[PDB]
Amino acid sequence: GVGGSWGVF
Amino acid sequence: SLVTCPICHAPYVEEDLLIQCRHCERWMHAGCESLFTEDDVEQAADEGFDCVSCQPYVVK
Ligand SMILES: [Zn+2]
Ligand SMILES: [Zn+2]
Repeated sequence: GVGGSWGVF
Repeated sequence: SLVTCPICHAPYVEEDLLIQCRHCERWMHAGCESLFTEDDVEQAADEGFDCVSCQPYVVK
């Protein structure tokens, strides 16, 4: 993947 | 991860903004990672995100 992995909640 | 955060070793309810360090593949709260806005984490994520652990290990 590219960059970090963040989610919204 | 996904239940316990290293910065704040305690349980939480699935909520608030979430950000995970790709280097360690660890989930943690945006607030404990200095993230206060969704926009800031958007750009930060785009440029990559380093958890509190990466900063001291990466830089000696
Ligand atoms: Zn945390
Ligand atoms: Zn890390």
